[PDB]
This record gives sequence, structure tokens and C-alpha cells, in this order.
Amino acid sequence: GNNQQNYQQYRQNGNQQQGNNRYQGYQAYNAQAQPAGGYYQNYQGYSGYQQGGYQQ
Amino acid sequence: GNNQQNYQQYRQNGNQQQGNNRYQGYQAYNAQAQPAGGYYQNYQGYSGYQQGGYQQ
Amino acid sequence: GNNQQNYQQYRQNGNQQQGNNRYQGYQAYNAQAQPAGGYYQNYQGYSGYQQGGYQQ
Amino acid sequence: GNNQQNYQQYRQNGNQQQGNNRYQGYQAYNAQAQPAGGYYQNYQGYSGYQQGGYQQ
Amino acid sequence: GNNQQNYQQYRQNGNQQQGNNRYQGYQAYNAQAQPAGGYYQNYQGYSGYQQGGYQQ
Repeated sequence: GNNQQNYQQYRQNGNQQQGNNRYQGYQAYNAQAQPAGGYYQNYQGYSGYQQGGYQQ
Repeated sequence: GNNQQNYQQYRQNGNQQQGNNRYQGYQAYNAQAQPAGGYYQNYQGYSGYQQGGYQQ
Repeated sequence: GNNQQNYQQYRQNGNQQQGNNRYQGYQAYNAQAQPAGGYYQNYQGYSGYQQGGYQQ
Repeated sequence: GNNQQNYQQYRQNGNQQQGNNRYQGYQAYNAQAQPAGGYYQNYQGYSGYQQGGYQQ
Repeated sequence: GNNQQNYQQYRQNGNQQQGNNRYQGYQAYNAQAQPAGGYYQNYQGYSGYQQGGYQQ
């Protein structure tokens, strides 16, 4: 048959990305995919942080 | 038959992303997918933070 | 037959994303999917935070 | 049959990316994919942090 | 049949990339892919951090 088993364990005592005026597009901790078929992942378009100025 | 089992455990004692004027597009802790078929993930379009200025 | 079992445990003693003037598009803690078929996930369109200025 | 098993364990006592005025495009800790078919990963478009100035 | 098994273990006691005015395009700790078919990875477009000035 089909048998899929997932065990994810996450602890944290320190700090993560402490600061001002920062961009973070894609972040992942303990990320996993196990489909029984194909895996299609798509990211298309605009992802932006604009603090004033002129952008085109 | 079909047998799918998921165990996710999350603890946290520190701090995460402490600050001002920040962008975070996609963030995931302890993320998992195990479909019995295919997996289709799509992100299409606009994702933006604009603090004044001119954008086109 | 079909057998699907889910165990999710979440504790937190620290702070998360403390600050002003911030954007967060997609955030997930302890997220999991195990359908007995396919998995179709779609995010299409506009997702934006605009603090003044001009956007087109 | 099909047999897919995932074990991810994450601990942290130090600090990560502490500072001001920073860009982070793609970050991943403990990231894994094992589909039973193909794996298609795509990132197409714009990903930018603009602090003033002129960009075209 | 199909047999895919993943074990990822991550500990950290030191610091990582502590400082101001920094760019990080693509970063990965403990990253692995083992699809049962092909693997297609694509990164196409713009990825930039602009602190003032003129860019075209």
C-alpha cells in the first residue's frame, strides 16, 4: 500500500534576524515535501519592499 | 491500504525577527506535505510593501 | 482501509515579529497536509500594503 | 508499495543574521523534497529591496 | 517498490552573518532533493538591494 510518515521537531533558544530595515523573500525551517506523485513549485511575479524613491 | 501519520512539535524560547520597517514574503516553520497524489503549489501575482515613493 | 493520524504540539515562550511598519505575506507554524489524493494550492492576485505614495 | 519517511530535527542556541539594512532572498534550513515523481522548482520575476534612489 | 528516507539534523551554538549593510542572495543549510524522477531548478529575473543611487 501507501505509507507516509512525517516527524518534525523544532527548538530554539537563540535569536533570529533581529534588526531594522530588512527584506526577507523566502524563508523556511524544517520544510519537506514527499508527495506520492510529482511536485510542482512555482513563484512568479513581483516581491518587493520600497521605502520611497522611484521604481519602474 | 493507506497509512499517513504526521507528528510536528514546536518549542521556542528565543525571539524571532524583532525590528521595525521589515518585509517578509513567505515564512514557514515545520511545514510538510505528503499527499497520496501529486502536489501543485503556485504563487503568482504581486506581493509588495510600499512606504511612499513612486512605483509602476 | 484508510488510516490518517495527526499530532501537532505548539509551545512558545519567546516573542515573534515585534515591531512597527511591517509586512508579512504568508506565515505558517506547524502546517501539514496529507490528503488521500492530490493537493492543489494556489495563491493568485494582489497582496500589498501601501502607506501613501503612488502605485500603479 | 510506496514508503516515504521524513525525520527533521532543528535546535539553535546562537544568533542568526543580526543586523540592520539587510537583504535575504532565499533562505532554507533543513529543506528536503522526495516526491515519487519529478520535481519542478521555479522562481521567476522581481525580488528587490529599494531604500530610496532611482531604479528602472 | 519505492523507498525514500530522509534524516536531517541541525544544531548551532555560534553566530551566523552578524553585521550591517549586507546582501545574501541564496543560502541553504542541510538542503537535499531526491525525487524519483528529474529535478528542474530555475531562478530567473532580478534580485537586488539598492540603497539610494541610480540604477538602470
